[PDB]
Amino acid sequence: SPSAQELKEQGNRLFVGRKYPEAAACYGRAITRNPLVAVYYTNRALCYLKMQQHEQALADCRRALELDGQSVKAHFFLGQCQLEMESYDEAIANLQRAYSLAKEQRLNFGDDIPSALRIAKKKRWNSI
Amino acid sequence: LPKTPIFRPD
Repeated sequence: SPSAQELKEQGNRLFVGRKYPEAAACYGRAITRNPLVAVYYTNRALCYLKMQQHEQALADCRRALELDGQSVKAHFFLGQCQLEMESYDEAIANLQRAYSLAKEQRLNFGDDIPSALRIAKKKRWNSI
Repeated sequence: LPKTPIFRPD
């Protein structure tokens, strides 16, 4: 009975409530209904990030990027994953890619991406 | 264009 859009919307409301494993499951139901929508994977990847499930977030970012090569959030969440796994060069490049795509796409996330790039470059440096 | 937090689902 529930549409994939419906299920995604439910996931988003769970995400607002900080119920991440639940939210991730709803996105999983969204995928079950339509597995060709990158947002579903991008949305679940963020859930996994919040759950410190980095391997799973990576896999989702990859699935999203196969469906949408222009995905800002897939590149950003990938970068944040790799950062938390001490893969700085790749992380910085992916955050930088996100910055570029968001400019190209007229998306406003305030100072979130530059802030993240600073965090990444600083952490990388703090490890020399 | 409204500023929005990036660590949010779409």
